[PDB]
Amino acid sequence: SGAIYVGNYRVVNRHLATHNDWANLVWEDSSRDLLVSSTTAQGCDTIARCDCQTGVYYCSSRRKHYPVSFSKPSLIFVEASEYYPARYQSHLMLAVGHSEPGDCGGILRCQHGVVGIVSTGGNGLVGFADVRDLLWLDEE
Ligand SMILES: COc1ccc(C(F)(F)F)cc1CC(=O)N1CCS[C@@H](C(N)=O)C1
Ligand SMILES: [Zn+2]
Repeated sequence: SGAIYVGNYRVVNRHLATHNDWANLVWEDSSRDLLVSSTTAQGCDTIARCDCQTGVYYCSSRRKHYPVSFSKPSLIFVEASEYYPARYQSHLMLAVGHSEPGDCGGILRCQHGVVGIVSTGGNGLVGFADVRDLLWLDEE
């Protein structure tokens, strides 16, 4: 689990969105595994606006933050899970790192701010849904 809290937005994995998220929906995209809902309180996260390929992510199944090198956002074939059939996921970045299904939502960050959230995994790989192209997260 986990979310990004920027401005009056909450960014979560679409497959983990709650009823309150769907009832206060701003934007969702199943091909990216992302959903954004509106919040009453202002958040403290800032979004990175860069081309970094190195950063750090939070892994809840280890209680640890790990430094990683990650690929540029791309269209990647992801195997079937409990939440999606095997399909192509867009704007996904891959790295070598530990992940388990409940690690989705952990933040990936670089020197400029939040880059994305854990969305996929398996066999020593972790995939992150990028948010750096969503420029509207920075404005009301
Ligand atoms: C954090 O992800 C995992 C991590 C490890 C493994 C394992 F291979 F060990 F079974 C499997 C996963 C699950 C997975 O890839 N999912 C979770 C459901 S939503 C799906 C997607 N965004 O298409 C991504
Ligand atoms: Zn950066």
